[PDB]
Amino acid sequence: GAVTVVSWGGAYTESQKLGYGDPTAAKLGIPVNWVDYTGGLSEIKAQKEAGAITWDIMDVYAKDTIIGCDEGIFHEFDFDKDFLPAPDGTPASQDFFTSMPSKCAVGNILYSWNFAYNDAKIGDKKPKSIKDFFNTKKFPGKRAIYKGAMSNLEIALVADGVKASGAQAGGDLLYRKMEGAGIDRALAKIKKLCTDPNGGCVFWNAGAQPPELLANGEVVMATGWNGRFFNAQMEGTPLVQVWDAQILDYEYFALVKDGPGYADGSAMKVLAEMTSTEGLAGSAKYIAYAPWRKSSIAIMEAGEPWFKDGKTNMVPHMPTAPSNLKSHILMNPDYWADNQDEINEKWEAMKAGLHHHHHH
Ligand code: PRO
Repeated sequence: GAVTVVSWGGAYTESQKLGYGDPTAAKLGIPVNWVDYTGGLSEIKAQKEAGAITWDIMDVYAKDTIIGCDEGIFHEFDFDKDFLPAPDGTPASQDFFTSMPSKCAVGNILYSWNFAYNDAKIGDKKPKSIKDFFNTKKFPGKRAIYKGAMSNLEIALVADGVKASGAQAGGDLLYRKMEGAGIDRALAKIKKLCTDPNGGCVFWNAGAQPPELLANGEVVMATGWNGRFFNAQMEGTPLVQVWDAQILDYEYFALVKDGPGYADGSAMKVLAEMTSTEGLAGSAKYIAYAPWRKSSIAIMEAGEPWFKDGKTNMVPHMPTAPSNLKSHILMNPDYWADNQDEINEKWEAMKAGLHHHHHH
């Protein structure tokens, strides 16, 4: 019977299907099919409440591993029994480079939220910083920003000169600066950008939209996920990524309880093989997302140039390359799992105010 994996489409799903989905299906004799979504838990909640679950494995935001575990949607793993050791025998829990954020999480890749511009359209002045993203005088034009508050509030505060620490024990220091007053400042900063006649905002929802909007000249700068910009660059689109105040984030799979392949063990078998050392390394032959396992990272580095063409080195494009980390923010999934409802109410009220004050 087939196992249904849910992911984000475009270049990301392609990297997964080619890197580890199709190889897993061929090795196990369990078909592995892919469904596109745009994140969150609303679809799976609807399926679960209807008693009509068709999804088996979901590629999810870090915060949704926590929420989906707490809501009883996802299966709590027994990590070293369920996931494969590294080839040298290292247990999975010691090969994955840090701890899981929830008992329902297993890592796949690391990715960055950053921004890009179209070097052929932007003009002679070139954006170089997150402050430039917000600078409508030096860089007039529309911006594309993510539809949700998550990531936007962080970059807004850093653009306001509030300091992030990057990764360290306890998470990024930025989040202690995101209580009520900090959230209000961040909302005001986004509102300012989106209401400026020399700015304005398109809210993106799907990962392919930022590179497409830049390729077509619809915005001058767009936030997005670095792998989506990387894919467009490798297709010949003259985008340039800016890594100042990039947000380093961690992605996971979760196993859906009571999905079609749950009781018979088929979904778990697929998941264990997809998240193997070889599987996670294989995905990085296609997209600039870093494998979660130390063993997979070592394979990629030893195998450079690791890109599918046997020519392009992948390490300099990774979210975790030292050059790309110089001013990064580390995403905090507990913050968003805990606070997204309260914050989203204010965020959506801000967005509704943009329209009610907009004159055609
Ligand atoms: O779709 C993408 O490119 C990013 C990577 C993790 C999931 N979202």
